[PDB]
Amino acid sequence: SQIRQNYSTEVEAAVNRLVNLYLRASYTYLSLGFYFDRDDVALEGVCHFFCELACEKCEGACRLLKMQNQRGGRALFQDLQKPSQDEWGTTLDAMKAAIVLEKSLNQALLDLHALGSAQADPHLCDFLESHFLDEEVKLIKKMGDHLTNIQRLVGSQAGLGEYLFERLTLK
Amino acid sequence: SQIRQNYSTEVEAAVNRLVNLYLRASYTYLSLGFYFDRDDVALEGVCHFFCELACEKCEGACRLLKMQNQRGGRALFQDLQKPSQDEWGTTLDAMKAAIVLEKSLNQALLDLHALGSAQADPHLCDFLESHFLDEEVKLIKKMGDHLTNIQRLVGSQAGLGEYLFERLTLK
Amino acid sequence: SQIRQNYSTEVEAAVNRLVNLYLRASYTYLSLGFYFDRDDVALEGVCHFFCELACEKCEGACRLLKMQNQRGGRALFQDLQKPSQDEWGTTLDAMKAAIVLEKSLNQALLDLHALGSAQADPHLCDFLESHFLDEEVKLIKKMGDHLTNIQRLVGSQAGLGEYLFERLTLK
Amino acid sequence: SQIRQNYSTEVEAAVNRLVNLYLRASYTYLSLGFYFDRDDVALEGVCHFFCELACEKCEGACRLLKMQNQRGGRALFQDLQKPSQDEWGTTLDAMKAAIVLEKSLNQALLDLHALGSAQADPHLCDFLESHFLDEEVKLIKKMGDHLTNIQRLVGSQAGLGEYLFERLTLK
Ligand SMILES: [Au+]
Ligand SMILES: [Au+]
Ligand SMILES: [Au+]
Ligand SMILES: [Au+]
Ligand SMILES: [Au+]
Ligand SMILES: [Au+]
Ligand SMILES: [Au+]
Ligand SMILES: [Au+]
Ligand SMILES: [Au+]
Ligand SMILES: [Au+]
Ligand SMILES: [Au+]
Ligand SMILES: [Au+]
Ligand SMILES: [Au+]
Ligand SMILES: [Au+]
Ligand SMILES: [Au+]
Ligand SMILES: [Au+]
Ligand SMILES: [Au+]
Ligand SMILES: [Au+]
Ligand SMILES: [Au+]
Ligand SMILES: [Au+]
Ligand SMILES: [Au+]
Ligand SMILES: [Au+]
Ligand SMILES: [Au+]
Ligand SMILES: [Au+]
Ligand SMILES: [Au+]
Ligand SMILES: [Au+]
Ligand SMILES: [Au+]
Ligand SMILES: [Au+]
Ligand SMILES: [Au+]
Ligand SMILES: [Au+]
Ligand SMILES: [Au+]
Ligand SMILES: [Au+]
Ligand SMILES: [Au+]
Ligand SMILES: [Au+]
Ligand SMILES: [Au+]
Ligand SMILES: [Au+]
Ligand SMILES: [Au+]
Ligand SMILES: [Au+]
Ligand SMILES: [Au+]
Ligand SMILES: [Au+]
Ligand SMILES: [Au+]
Ligand SMILES: [Au+]
Ligand SMILES: [Au+]
Ligand SMILES: [Au+]
Ligand SMILES: [Au+]
Ligand SMILES: [Au+]
Ligand SMILES: [Au+]
Ligand SMILES: [Au+]
Ligand SMILES: [Cl-]
Ligand SMILES: [Cl-]
Ligand SMILES: [Cl-]
Ligand SMILES: [Cl-]
Ligand code: NA
Ligand code: NA
Ligand code: NA
Ligand code: NA
Repeated sequence: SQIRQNYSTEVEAAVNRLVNLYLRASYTYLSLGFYFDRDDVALEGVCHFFCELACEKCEGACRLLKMQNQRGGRALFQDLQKPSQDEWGTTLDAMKAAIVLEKSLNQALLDLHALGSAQADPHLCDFLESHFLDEEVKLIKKMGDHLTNIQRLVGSQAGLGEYLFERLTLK
Repeated sequence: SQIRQNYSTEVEAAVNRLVNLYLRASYTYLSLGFYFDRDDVALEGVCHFFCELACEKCEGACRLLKMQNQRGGRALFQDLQKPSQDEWGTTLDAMKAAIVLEKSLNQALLDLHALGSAQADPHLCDFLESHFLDEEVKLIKKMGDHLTNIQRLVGSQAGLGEYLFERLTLK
Repeated sequence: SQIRQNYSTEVEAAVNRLVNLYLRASYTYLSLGFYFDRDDVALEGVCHFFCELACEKCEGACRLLKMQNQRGGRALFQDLQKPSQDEWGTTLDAMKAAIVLEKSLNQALLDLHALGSAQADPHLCDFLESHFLDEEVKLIKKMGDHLTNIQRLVGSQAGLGEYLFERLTLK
Repeated sequence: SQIRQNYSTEVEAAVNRLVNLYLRASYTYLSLGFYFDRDDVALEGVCHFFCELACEKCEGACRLLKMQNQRGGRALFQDLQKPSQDEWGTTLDAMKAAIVLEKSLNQALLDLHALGSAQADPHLCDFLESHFLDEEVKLIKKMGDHLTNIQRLVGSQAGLGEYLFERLTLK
């Protein structure tokens, strides 16, 4: 490569894996969003929340690909694994699955920082800081806030709570 | 002092103590507001209500300091005691703590009027009338209204009531 | 905590201490600002400079608290120590006290970076970079510039110099 | 009188005396303002400051007269004594004379509150609160601030200080 400078093969491979995780997360959120659009589930605000996350994870993948090319790395695409469930249960079940997924992305980001730090690659570290580390923390906080409100609303009338959360928080 | 006129040392000291109470109230409301921002509490409207009160109590302290200087008194700052709790329980527990705090400020204001009246200091009495006595009564009425609505919403489904109050009153 | 990830108890405690330092700095600047509003000191531009810094340090504390909650840490408030003086002397004395205070905050920020680096916490390091390290350097440079101009203006006519600095720099 | 109610002859007389003090203060400020317009004094900002105060004291007299008529009292005008000096010395001498005059008005206002309180006349007390007590405190604070700045500027070059104060504060 004519442009590549201070860009380890280890970072290049890790960036390709992270693209694959972001795209699988996008696909998962696509599945979650259509599940909540089913006529027998019918929680529009839950569909909107997950379809917006599908878009944000795709954007994360696009950003990582653009950065791979800017550094002289080579994008390599793998199979995208189907999402872990076909049916996602309650809003609560789905928001718990989403926070597990987000913590796994966050761990992949922290693991890529550790690799970039070991490889002395400050451009990579700046890239993760600028577009990923804070966005992921902000999203996990919001999902935690959602899980607390959903859990509060379960009590004894679970249908009522699920309706009210969708109507008054996911508006 | 070249400007001081009809301004008792007793009033001067009482004004400094009242600044300390308003600043401690501001600090308490800061603590209450961040408690309701915790991911395991997550009541945004409750956070907004208390952070707005932190701002209003700071404004009260600033007004008292400005008046101290206008009369030729000397501002003296003491330690600000940490708030009375680290964790504030339910919205109900927190609004009860806030109305106790407000009644204690109101009593300090009435005590300062009594001192100003005994010292024949009509400028002080006009100052309290203009910026404090009515604002405190209006705030305590609002907190009473809130406590009545929260209490009505407890019934048997406490989580549901706490969510609905935050969503539909503290909007 | 449902959200906490890669957030050391050591960082959590250090963040709470830093909130306490920012709030004590805010309180110090409140004291400095009202001292310069005294009828026997009467330097309006000096009052405005310090009251603006009281606001900026409070903002620093609020930002640190918001970040504590975003990471799943728990805000813990301590007593706020009264400022180090009741009377602050000349503009020069006050700007020297302010630069000592600012260097002590800056050292606390650098100490928190060192802890975050030792704990491999890149989100913390990004947070300090984004809202604190450059703001503190920019402020200390401005205070140095002020101290140089004040020192130049002392010569033999100290009252004249103090008036002119307040009128023509702190405008 | 068809309208008079709860309006003591003692208050009525005190209001007429206070009109006479406000008008004499207006006349004094007229004298001060023209002195600073003399070609051999020539401090335009000092002239503007005192002529504005002549206008404000006249407004005070007009307000007291309007209130006398609203209560069914009878305005009685006396001779207006010429001002205490023909020549007013330095800006410092003049601002010292102005703060003495203002403290004497303020004492007359406090004395009228004491009389109104003894006569159980809450309308009078509200009138003084609304238009006089705070305005007088705010003015005496400003004059104190001015005296501090003038005193700072004397040092060894009194002409230079007097010029700079007029140019940069009384702008
Ligand atoms: Au959807
Ligand atoms: Au949707
Ligand atoms: Au969709
Ligand atoms: Au996409
Ligand atoms: Au996309
Ligand atoms: Au994409
Ligand atoms: Au794309
Ligand atoms: Au890194
Ligand atoms: Au790095
Ligand atoms: Au969520
Ligand atoms: Au959610
Ligand atoms: Au949401
Ligand atoms: Au808040
Ligand atoms: Au809030
Ligand atoms: Au807040
Ligand atoms: Au404040
Ligand atoms: Au404030
Ligand atoms: Au304040
Ligand atoms: Au303030
Ligand atoms: Au009173
Ligand atoms: Au009074
Ligand atoms: Au309330
Ligand atoms: Au409330
Ligand atoms: Au409310
Ligand atoms: Au100030
Ligand atoms: Au100021
Ligand atoms: Au201020
Ligand atoms: Au603040
Ligand atoms: Au603030
Ligand atoms: Au703050
Ligand atoms: Au704040
Ligand atoms: Au760091
Ligand atoms: Au770090
Ligand atoms: Au400075
Ligand atoms: Au400065
Ligand atoms: Au400046
Ligand atoms: Au004039
Ligand atoms: Au004039
Ligand atoms: Au004039
Ligand atoms: Au007039
Ligand atoms: Au007039
Ligand atoms: Au008049
Ligand atoms: Au008139
Ligand atoms: Au009165
Ligand atoms: Au009265
Ligand atoms: Au003045
Ligand atoms: Au003056
Ligand atoms: Au002035
Ligand atoms: Cl599979
Ligand atoms: Cl304590
Ligand atoms: Cl101490
Ligand atoms: Cl005479
Ligand atoms: Na290199
Ligand atoms: Na008096
Ligand atoms: Na971790
Ligand atoms: Na009567």
